[PDB]
Amino acid sequence: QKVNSNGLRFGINKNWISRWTANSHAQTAKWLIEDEKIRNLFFVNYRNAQVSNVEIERTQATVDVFVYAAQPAFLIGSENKNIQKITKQIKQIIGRTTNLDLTINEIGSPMLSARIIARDLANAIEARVPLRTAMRQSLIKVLKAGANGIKVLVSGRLNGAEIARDKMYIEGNMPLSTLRADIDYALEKAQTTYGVIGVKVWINRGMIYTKGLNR
Amino acid sequence: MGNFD
Amino acid sequence: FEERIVKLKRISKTTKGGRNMRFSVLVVVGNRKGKIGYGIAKALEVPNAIKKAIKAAHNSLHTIEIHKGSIYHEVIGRSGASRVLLKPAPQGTGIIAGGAIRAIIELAGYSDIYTKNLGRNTPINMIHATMDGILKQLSPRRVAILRNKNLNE
Amino acid sequence: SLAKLGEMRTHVGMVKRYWNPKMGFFIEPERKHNNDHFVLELQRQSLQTAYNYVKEVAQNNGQILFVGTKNDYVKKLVNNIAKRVDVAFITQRWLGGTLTNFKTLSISINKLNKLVEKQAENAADLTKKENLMLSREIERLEKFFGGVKSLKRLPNLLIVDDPVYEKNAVAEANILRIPVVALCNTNTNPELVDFIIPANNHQPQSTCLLMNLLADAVAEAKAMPTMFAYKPDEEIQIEIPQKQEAPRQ
RNA sequence: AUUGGGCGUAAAGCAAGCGCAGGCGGAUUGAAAAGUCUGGUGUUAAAGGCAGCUGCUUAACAGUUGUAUGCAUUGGAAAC
RNA sequence: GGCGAAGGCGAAAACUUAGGCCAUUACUGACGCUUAGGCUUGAAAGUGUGGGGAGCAAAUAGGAUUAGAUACCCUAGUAGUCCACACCGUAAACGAUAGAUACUAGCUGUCGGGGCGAUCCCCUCGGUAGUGAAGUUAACACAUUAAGUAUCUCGCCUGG
RNA sequence: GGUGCAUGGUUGUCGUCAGCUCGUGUCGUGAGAUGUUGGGUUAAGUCCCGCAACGAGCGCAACCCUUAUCGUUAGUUACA
Repeated sequence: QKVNSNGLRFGINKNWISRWTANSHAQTAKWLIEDEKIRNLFFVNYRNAQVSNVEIERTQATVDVFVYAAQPAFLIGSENKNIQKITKQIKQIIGRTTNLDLTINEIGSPMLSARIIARDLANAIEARVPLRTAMRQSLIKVLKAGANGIKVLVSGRLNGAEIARDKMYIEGNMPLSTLRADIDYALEKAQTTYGVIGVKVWINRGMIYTKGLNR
Repeated sequence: MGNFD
Repeated sequence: FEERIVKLKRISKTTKGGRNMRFSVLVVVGNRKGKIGYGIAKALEVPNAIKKAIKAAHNSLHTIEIHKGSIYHEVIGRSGASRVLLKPAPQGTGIIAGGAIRAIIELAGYSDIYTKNLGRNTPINMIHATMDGILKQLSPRRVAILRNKNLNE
Repeated sequence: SLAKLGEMRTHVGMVKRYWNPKMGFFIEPERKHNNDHFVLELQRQSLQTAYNYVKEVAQNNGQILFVGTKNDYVKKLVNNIAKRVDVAFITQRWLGGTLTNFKTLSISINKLNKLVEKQAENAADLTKKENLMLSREIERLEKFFGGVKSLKRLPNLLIVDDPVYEKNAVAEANILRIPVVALCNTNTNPELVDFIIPANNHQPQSTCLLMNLLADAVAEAKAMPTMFAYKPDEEIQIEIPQKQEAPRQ
């Protein structure tokens, strides 16, 4: 029932994920419903790239999609065979008159981003791996990377019915109540063979003192 | 205990 | 040091709107040459409870002797209205006992022994009676020293 | 040669009929005083054993510990012993878990030292209120952990003025295999404490006498001059408010 | 529950008392010796049980030899 | 607080009578414990006969309350509650702990007897309470008056 | 179209109520208790003294926005 921890600090401690504008409510809706398609395509079609997030930047028929993925080569492909393919789906989903000029950059220490860790949890759980040991291995590997406390909780069919058997894990300082906290949040739908498994990860990534405003 | 060590 | 468990129990205490199902476990660990210790500990999940019990057990061990691979004189294990009988079996017969009794004796690296439960059978009282019987046992050398007939008589 | 019987003018006597019966082996048959008098020869051999063990421990290169909790005089007394011999101690309440567990207290003493060096290096660069509050928990940590800070492992040995009042401390010591020596009054339980010293702890003069001789018995092994130990005379007599009325209400 | 159970609150101390019969019962000396212990003798059918062996192609099985137990009587002992 | 084996016993007096406690060189000389069966006692209520009957008060009537009230409250009100002679033999008749014997830390009391001796205190032999060690106990708790260490005997128990 | 009595996600109430727990340790054969209890202090498990407990986490607190005063940078399409 509590508020999404991302939204409360979003816009005052975290820069927006898609900065653009157009003619007043004429086709701004079109641009939003279009670039969310690019975002979903990145997070869905290529699991193997572990894309942390995508930045969309439009101004009057130009677009630049900055991406931050742990493994850039899979998006690049072999001898650049996959980059041209992915950019042509981006084009055919955006049109033809607009330049694209995509860029892919590896993200330093990706394992401190809740998105890729939640994706790994989804992959492990969907693969019938025992959930407890997968949680422990992922939690230890994340914590060892030098971050602050973590919060991972999972609902859904934990290998059977009577779903009200949900496991939660909390391992240190992660203060929702503090706005100046620099907290990360993600969510994935581990589509198991028995239904839907929602995995949620909270990452505490150090104090964000003297930030002033968004980065 | 006899002694310490 | 085989640290074989004996019985996990889904114990629970009641709070307003819900039950704190916090299952525990009892474990027996033994070097198989004289070191014996048991650990009971309560925790929310199996592996952490197992680790707590193993730490509690291995923290507090104690020694015991070997008389031809077995006890040498009669004893009754009196502990909390739960008696267990130990008899010095002949060498060849081998271990014969229940769950907890076999766990304790085999983890002690023993051999042939005659056993029979009396009264209750809850595992913790079984363990307590067996340890009390096995440790209240006096060594023949010890009684010989406190006697004037120490010369094999 | 060592603490003749002449010093014993009032160091025997405790509240009447409040004595554990099993320890009567140290006490002669009762007189009309009903304040349990002692045998000073056994007292002397007990002190001799205590001395030759504490000297051995000190030359064994170990860490000993001091315990004091009674209202003022024993606390200031152990403070004087600590400022006279470089060795840990306790003044405030025994923490109830000081020795049986030490990781959860070693981390706290390490935090104490970290904050101490933080103040030692900071030139008040933090906020004035921040410096105030930091000094505030510094004061609290000095109050509670002032004594036990110059040690790494659990002490090889410890003393206590009164095992009865330090039932927690003596019990925790007995849980572990480390020995203990006590100033056992007539109400103590002899089988618990390892080494027994039947001295009267109610009279402050007796207390200061005994702990000063113990302190010099360890300081002579610490190469320091033994002011009250092996001193012939004219040094043992310490100032004292009127010391009488062994019975208490 | 003789080996081998309990009777405060879980089943179980009668409401209490006087008490026949019976059960148990201080110390010391002698005798007898019922019990008690041990010695001899007689006896306690075969099969079956145990063990070995023999013979069945081997166990299933058939057979051989040895093996307890109790009682009566007789010589002693004399702690209880 | 005291006495009685138990039920019980408290305004005063007389007669008869019980058992009890401490020291007993006295006497006798094992004459003791337990006790099936037998016998005696045994709170209240109840029964029979004659009295007695102030108050109280089953049952009963009435007034209230309630949805109803054959109850809780109130006003009456009978047996009975009391005494004399016979009977009933039950009770949470409890310390929910059968009797007897000896031993086993301690402390605080209290009452009876003896001595020292104004009480106050000292101790001795006993009863009666509280606290509390080991020990026991499933735990609660008991602990020199045991539910401990044992013995003798009786009675008793074998899921609801 | 059905199954919120298979669900994820989302939301309501207790309730912005001060409460909920964990690590080590101790006590108890055991569920469990001790921290969280005792005193003052607050809206608060807010703080601090006592304490066989020592610490730690979620929450509460503060970090955000917003109105209330003053100073500054700026001057229009205000104001003048």
